[PDB]
Amino acid sequence: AKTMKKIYVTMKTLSPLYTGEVRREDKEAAQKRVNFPVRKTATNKVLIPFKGALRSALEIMLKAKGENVCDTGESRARPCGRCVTCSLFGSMGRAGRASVDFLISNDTKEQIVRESTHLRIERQTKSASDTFKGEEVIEGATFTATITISNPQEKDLSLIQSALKFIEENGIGGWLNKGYGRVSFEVKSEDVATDRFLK
Amino acid sequence: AKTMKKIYVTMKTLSPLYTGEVRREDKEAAQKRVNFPVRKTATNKVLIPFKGALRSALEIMLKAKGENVCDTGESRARPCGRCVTCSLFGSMGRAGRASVDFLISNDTKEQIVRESTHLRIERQTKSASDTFKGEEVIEGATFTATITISNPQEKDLSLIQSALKFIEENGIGGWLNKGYGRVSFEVKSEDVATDRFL
Amino acid sequence: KTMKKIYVTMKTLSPLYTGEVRREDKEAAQKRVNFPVRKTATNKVLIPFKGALRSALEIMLKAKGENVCDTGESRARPCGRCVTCSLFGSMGRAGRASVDFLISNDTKEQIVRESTHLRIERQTKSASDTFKGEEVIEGATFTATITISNPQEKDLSLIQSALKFIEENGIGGWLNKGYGRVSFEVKSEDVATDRFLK
Amino acid sequence: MIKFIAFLLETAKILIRNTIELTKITFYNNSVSVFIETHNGNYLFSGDIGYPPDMPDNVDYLILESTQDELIDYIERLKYTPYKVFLVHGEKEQREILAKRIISKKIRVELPKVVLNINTNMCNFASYRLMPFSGFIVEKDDRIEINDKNWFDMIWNEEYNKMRSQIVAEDFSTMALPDMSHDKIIENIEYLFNIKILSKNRIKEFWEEFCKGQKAAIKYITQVHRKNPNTGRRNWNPPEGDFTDNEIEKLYETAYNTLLSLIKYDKNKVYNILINFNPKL
Amino acid sequence: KVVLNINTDNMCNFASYRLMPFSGFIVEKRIEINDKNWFDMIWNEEYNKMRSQILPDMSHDKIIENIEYLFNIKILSKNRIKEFWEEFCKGQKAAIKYITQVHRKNPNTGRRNWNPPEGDFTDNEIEKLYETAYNTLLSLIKYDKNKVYNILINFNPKL
Amino acid sequence: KKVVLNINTDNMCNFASYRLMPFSGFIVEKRIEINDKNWFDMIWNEEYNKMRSQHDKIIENIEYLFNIKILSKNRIKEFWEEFCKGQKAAIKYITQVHRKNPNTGRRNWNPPETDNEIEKLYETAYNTLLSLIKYDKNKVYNILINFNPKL
Amino acid sequence: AKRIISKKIRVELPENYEILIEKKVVLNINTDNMCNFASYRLMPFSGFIVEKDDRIEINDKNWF
RNA sequence: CAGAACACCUAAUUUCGAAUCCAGCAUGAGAAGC
Ligand SMILES: [Zn+2]
Ligand SMILES: [Zn+2]
Ligand SMILES: [Zn+2]
Repeated sequence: AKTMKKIYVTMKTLSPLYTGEVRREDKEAAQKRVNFPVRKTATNKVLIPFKGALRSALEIMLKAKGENVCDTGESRARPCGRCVTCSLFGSMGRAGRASVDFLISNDTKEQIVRESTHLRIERQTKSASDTFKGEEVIEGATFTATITISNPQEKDLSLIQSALKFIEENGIGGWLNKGYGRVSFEVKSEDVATDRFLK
Repeated sequence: AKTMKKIYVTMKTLSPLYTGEVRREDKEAAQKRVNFPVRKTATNKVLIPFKGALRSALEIMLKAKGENVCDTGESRARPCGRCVTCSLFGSMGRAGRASVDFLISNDTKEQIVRESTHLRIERQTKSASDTFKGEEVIEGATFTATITISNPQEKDLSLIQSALKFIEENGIGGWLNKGYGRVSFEVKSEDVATDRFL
Repeated sequence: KTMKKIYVTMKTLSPLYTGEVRREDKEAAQKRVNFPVRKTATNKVLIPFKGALRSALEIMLKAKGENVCDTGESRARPCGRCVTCSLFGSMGRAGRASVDFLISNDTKEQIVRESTHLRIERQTKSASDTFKGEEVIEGATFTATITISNPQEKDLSLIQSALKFIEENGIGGWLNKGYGRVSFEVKSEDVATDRFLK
Repeated sequence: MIKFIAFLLETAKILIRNTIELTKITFYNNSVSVFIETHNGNYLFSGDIGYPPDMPDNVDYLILESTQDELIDYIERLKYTPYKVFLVHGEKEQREILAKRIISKKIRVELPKVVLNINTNMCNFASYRLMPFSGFIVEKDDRIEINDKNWFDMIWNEEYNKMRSQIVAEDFSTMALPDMSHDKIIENIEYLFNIKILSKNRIKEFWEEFCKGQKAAIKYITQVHRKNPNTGRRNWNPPEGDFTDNEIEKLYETAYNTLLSLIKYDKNKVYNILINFNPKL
Repeated sequence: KVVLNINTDNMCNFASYRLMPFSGFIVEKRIEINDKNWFDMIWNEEYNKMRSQILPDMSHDKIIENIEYLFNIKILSKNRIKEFWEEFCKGQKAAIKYITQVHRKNPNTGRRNWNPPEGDFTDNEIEKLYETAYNTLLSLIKYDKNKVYNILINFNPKL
Repeated sequence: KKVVLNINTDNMCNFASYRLMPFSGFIVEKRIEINDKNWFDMIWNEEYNKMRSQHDKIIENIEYLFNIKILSKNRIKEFWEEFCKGQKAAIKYITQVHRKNPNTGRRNWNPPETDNEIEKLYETAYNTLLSLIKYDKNKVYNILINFNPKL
Repeated sequence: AKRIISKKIRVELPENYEILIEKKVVLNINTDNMCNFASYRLMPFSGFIVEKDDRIEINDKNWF
């Protein structure tokens, strides 16, 4: 109501980072050169989705704790509107209090995105069957995001921080199984006034 | 009465921008090739509804200050016709002083509108349960809107800029929780004698 | 629920060469070295661990004789119904075991050296070709973890069997020349998925 | 920016030794010329020439006229030689013959919506540099851009896709579907309407594809019910409830059978069926 | 008068009215109605003038049967059918070049750029399935745009 | 065998010695006519339509609900329009606007100017006008004249 | 600086440091005969772009 | 008019850089003032 939580999230990259290009035209433009383009902006910056990773993290950990959280990851599954993640990230009735931005990079592709080569070793002759080139984000690349909770309760800090620690465990996006996407987060949280901008 | 405030707003997208397609025939024509088309003109330019964004921004921030501003957010609500948003954006008995133009882009669809691939991932299996396509307006795309205020007071400028910083913080359009619609505003204000066409 | 931490430590016992995959890192090192080592932008040496583990498990389990597909032939589609498909992934479910990369604990200066190799003419017994590469020295320590999301009973012993195959046969490139012989130390722990939830 | 007609000058919108300050305007004698100063320019409208005139103090632009030696004498003796001279008010061949001599003193001449090239080759044929090109002139509402047949190819293919996916073979035009009584249709569509497999969007889409003929409705219900070979996923909304996996399939089969059995009912009859569920149409 | 220069196959039946979705060029020549082919030929004719101044045949039912069979073994996926629609729509020389590109056995690796068949087949027959795929997708280029779209939207709707 | 064109032949380009215009077609067979998309949108609509061819207590309660705006001038006009239409349209109308949507939960009445009191006042509107749906039409006219001046 | 002022071209020293030069693009072809296909006011034209110093022009076959 | 710190010879070369799945649902269609 009168107050609102601002969570400035600074993410550093440790392993290589991949998030696939979602725009059709940008992707098909890049498939003349690279087979797995990094999700990039038109201002030449790296765009990573961040709301769904936080929601998936909090869903898995709250489900393992034993809380009454619906699973919105199942195919066309309706959120019930009474879970904690429904109050934070959203339900069908009401939107989420937390409005997570994309992880906008602090640099610009040509300093952080490199074109890499991955293969498929044939297991008995030890030769390369397939060879594919994919773009990735270097390690130490800095990404910025802000999580703006409109109506803060007390848990909305610690739940977001716990989900961020889960994203340090499993990775933020792309090929999480091959070791990509391992990142760290720093959190600067403040509770601003909603009427701050009114002079 | 003798003056109008003119607010030339140029807004540039710092994020992907989604607002929804409104026209039924345009939507159903583009519910086949894409599943969330963005709002277009028939001159193929992107429309964003701007008045409701400013009105919502001012109503949340003015209820935060404790001023006796009403709320036209709940279902079938009533403009009280006595607040400063009621004076600016209108009531049922009196019109709005601030006529707020649509956010008209300067580019067309092939320059700023890109189709996409949005997903829904199963939490346990880590596989894409759902796929759906949705158009978005690119980052760095810039839009114009002219807000014209008849009978200006002293504080219309400050409230409109404050609403624009709130729109920068929250976003404009749809999918605001996923990071869409975060923008930046530039404002060129000018005082006008209303008879400049004569 | 539970998830299994497998903290994996590699000590290099014979010079380790894995190849640089980044094009900008490789064609700017071509004036110096004809075979760069895979490095980070933090200048620590990266080794791909997953494919070595999965190749190991296909070779050993196919020799023992169970239904395990091959993911190594030309465009070899995984089946989804085997132990390797459950652990490391398929075209349906993802891999239950997330295998992090092998990043060295020391930066490039301590562990990467720039060596000279040759091709000797078999008749004249003279140097016929000469090329420079980069190798990770012996005793360099690389740290990974392996996380198993849905842990079954056999999974630690299966991963450690693949880690014994990689100790004997090797990891990286130039494997038949003696390059890449390693030793693994593994500390395992089972952790609950609600651990960061205070 | 000068617009030729006399001589208009758009900065103040004036159109052509004491100093009158409107845009610093000052009239020097021709033996008369006017020197105008603005932040974007130091223009000089000379008028005609007669022999020792009064050239201004930097004349960024010098708009002169002649119909020959005196023009060039005046082109020199002016401190800080102009960026571009303009050759007006004369015959074209004599203007070109003078202009060759202003090029020989290394000073540029010009003889009297924004348009954007989205082109990409060059040729050095004749005195001027060029690139032969056949293309398209689009006239957008604030730009005029130039394109080639690749862009026309892309919008032609978009028009072909948008016009092919717009008219089906036998829709709104004039057998072997299942059959089931009206009471079981009531019970099934009530049951499949409380849980969300048959929802108001799906009843409405059944209504449009039934109004477009029976075969359009059969095609729609088949492609809704068609299980994918790969994902094993049908285009129904999932039922809200415990239903574990097999009565999920029997329930989608119930939706398939109930809609397909409702197809051969009369159009007014399926209307009296559906409006209890979706009041709109 | 006015002359249509289009064969009127692929005419649907909207209610009691036969109907064709079509794109073309009004030519004030005989007021001719000309297709896109006309435009491509006349564009290239003016390109050559400007710059100057300075397939095997298969039956339709065999095409459906073979594309059916190659769809079931996933040699011809919908990614392939979609990109073949892009390269046929762009033109015919592009579709020839694309199909030769995916069928070219690379001399250094021995690999065709098709998708491998699903199921057990001998390597000679897997190669014959590849040569069959070359023959049908090359034979498809000899037809017009309309029958190519109508053939491949039964397999990739959206192509 | 004859051909007739039905699209404007006025706003057409000129290029490469042919006066040409890219145009979208809807070739009809009867002669062979070439129509645009306005004719096809027409026919699509007209085939659609073609298929689409087939006593003091009530005074006190209405005086209460006029002030908190639950019943309104449009509501009085349309409820009186249902009453002037008859009695079946009245029951259908108040059933339709009292119908709380099971998905959202919002009634079609105008909000009062708790949820229990909201439900009680909406039920008061139901029993008020459903009581008024059974009285004589003259009494409905004189009661509705007091609050809506036009009807 | 004094000698290059004597040659009558202008000097900006760094410690002692405003025309606009639009490299304009202009169309010299008929514009009236245009149609609509995909809500675009287009016209096929064939000609010659001529990159002249300080001005890119698009000139018809008549100019060439 | 700016960097500057026992012996040779070498330090190149060649393949691949693709293939596939999915692109669906669901809600809301009213008010009120003049
Ligand atoms: Zn929920
Ligand atoms: Zn108010
Ligand atoms: Zn398998």
